[PDB]
Amino acid sequence: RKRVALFTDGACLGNPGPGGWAALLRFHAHEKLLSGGEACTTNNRMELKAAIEGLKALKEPCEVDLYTDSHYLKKAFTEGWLEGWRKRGWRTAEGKPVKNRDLWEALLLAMAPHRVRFHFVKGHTGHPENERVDREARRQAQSQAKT
Repeated sequence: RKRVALFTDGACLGNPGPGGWAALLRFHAHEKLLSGGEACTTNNRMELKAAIEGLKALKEPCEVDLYTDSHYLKKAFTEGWLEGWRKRGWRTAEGKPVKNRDLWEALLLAMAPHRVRFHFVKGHTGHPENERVDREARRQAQSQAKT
């Protein structure tokens, strides 16, 4: 292992809109921050695409501390929600195919090698490392196509 420190944030500017994410991998002694942005999307996908790319970029099964201000991620993981989607081939109990299921499995695949404890600290309750992500998420979202 070796305790990593995954800070995450995603920003979006419409519903849908252009958004960008960011993942910060606070290593033993050095950071590595990944940031992308899609043109038309949503907060939830941008907050989620953020958590997965963080994980993705770790070929070394480590203990992970993940962190997110995600309204949506905290929902899905704490309220029995996700365990259910899993079970039904990604289907709602009403009988429909859960929204954002491409990102949902994605994530699951990502966690795979590692042992991630999540940390739902409502945005900035976290460390200054919060600042970096936050800004780079915003930044990403602001430098796209407005289409």
